[PDB]
Amino acid sequence: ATILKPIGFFAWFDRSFDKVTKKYELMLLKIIKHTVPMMVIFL
Amino acid sequence: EAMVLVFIVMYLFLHNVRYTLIPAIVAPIALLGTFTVMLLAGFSINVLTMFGMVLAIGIIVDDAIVVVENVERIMATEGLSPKDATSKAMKEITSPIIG
Amino acid sequence: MSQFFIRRPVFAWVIAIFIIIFGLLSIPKLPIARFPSVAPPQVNISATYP
Amino acid sequence: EFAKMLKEEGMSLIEATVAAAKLRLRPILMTSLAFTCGVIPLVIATGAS
Repeated sequence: ATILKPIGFFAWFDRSFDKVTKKYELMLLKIIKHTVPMMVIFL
Repeated sequence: EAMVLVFIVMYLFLHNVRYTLIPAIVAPIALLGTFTVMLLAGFSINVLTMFGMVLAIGIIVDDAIVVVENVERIMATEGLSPKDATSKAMKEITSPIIG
Repeated sequence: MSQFFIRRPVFAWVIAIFIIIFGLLSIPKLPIARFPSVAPPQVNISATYP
Repeated sequence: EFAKMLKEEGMSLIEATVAAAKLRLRPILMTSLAFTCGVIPLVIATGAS
């Protein structure tokens, strides 16, 4: 609280993280479509 | 060496030094307290204890990193005042941290 | 609540200073060795029958 | 944790879990990669130990 003050490479990193989370949501939904195969793979 | 690496990547993710400072200070104090507890218990400085401390370096900072990420993200998104925002973020993230 | 130290930074700061100071004091006195006394203790008995 | 809470507010369990994963993906990576960084000094070692 004390240290914090109100406010290229970092922009690239942030946009990469945004793309990663979008693909993550899509992939997670796709996995949710296939549940029993994931359970068998876990076993 | 481990410490600096533990530091480095954090900044790489935080992309702001001042955010990365808070997790860093947590570790040295924890290790010093561990040394105090060893003194009280009578444990010596062994290669085993030092290896355990090297392993710990990563784990020690996780609690600070979780709260730092939560406060930074919530401040960036909602845009509330830093103090109220960090108090709120502490309110949300108390249970996961303690668990 | 767990907000007492958030209200006043001085208390948390002094706690951290105490932890740091006591650890700095403690490190010198700690014994140093490669490994602890893991090995089983041994007691030897010697008898001579000339 | 966040999945169960989102269930508590009444969010659908599947939609709750997916959103919880999306939100909490960052700190999980932050604490996993931090630990991995700590262990890298050991794995790549050239000393007598």
